[PDB]
Amino acid sequence: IAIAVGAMVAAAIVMIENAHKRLEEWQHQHPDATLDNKTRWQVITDASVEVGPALFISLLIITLSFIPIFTLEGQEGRLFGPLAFTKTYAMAGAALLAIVVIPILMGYWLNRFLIRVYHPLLLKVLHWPKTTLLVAALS
Amino acid sequence: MIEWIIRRSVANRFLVLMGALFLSIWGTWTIINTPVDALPDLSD
Amino acid sequence: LRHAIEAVPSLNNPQTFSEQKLDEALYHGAVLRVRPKAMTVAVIIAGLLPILWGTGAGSEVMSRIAAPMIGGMITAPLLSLFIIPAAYKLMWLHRH
Repeated sequence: IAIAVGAMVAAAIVMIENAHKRLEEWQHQHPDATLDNKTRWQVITDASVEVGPALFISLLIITLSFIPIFTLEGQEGRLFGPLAFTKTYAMAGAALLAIVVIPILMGYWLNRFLIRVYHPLLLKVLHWPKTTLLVAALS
Repeated sequence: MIEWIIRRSVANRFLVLMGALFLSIWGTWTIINTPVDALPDLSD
Repeated sequence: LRHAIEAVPSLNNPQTFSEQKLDEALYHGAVLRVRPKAMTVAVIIAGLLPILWGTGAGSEVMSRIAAPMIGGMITAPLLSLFIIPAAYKLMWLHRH
């Protein structure tokens, strides 16, 4: 449950985020001082349109790409067995919560200077991209 | 299938809310009364 | 990087070729990720970090089962920002 904590929250935010920029376009395409409880209802439940499947299945990946560990026999299995169990239940919790409670609780309730350092090297990667699949292979 | 499942829950909201509330109070009782030990039993 | 080549800048590509238009659909699937991304790698490493400090009863085993994750979560993100894109721009050109 200690290692799970870093993913239960990663489940929520990636949904909250695509909803922060979804509520930054219906604000640039429409007025600004006119919005109802249904006008706010539609915008957040339209961020769950895209990322929806993306995460519940990616935390379905986190929970299943771990199953093989249960095949640990004897002493070591009795040890990390219980760890795998709790890590999994706690994920199935946050995952099956980000589809019943998370979208709702977020509806009932300096990024510049990292974007500046990334994309100079991003476009640089688009130079001969086949050369960066070569440096990677060297890593 | 996930999207439809998001929509149905959003519809439920406020019956769902109280379920996650009663779970939170129930998930607080069990924890308090949970046995304890250094490690899981590993002996054969 | 898929729904970026499935929006309206993805009406230009399927019909005809335009590298400086799929590079614009890639530059946005790049500044739209930097926000959800940098925080995913944040909450993952930040919440995974405390256990890496192995002092106390039982710490030993946890710091060992965490270091690989914490370490693997530095090169997994950092590197993937350059491998996945510059390889989807290379695979979108084969079927084309």
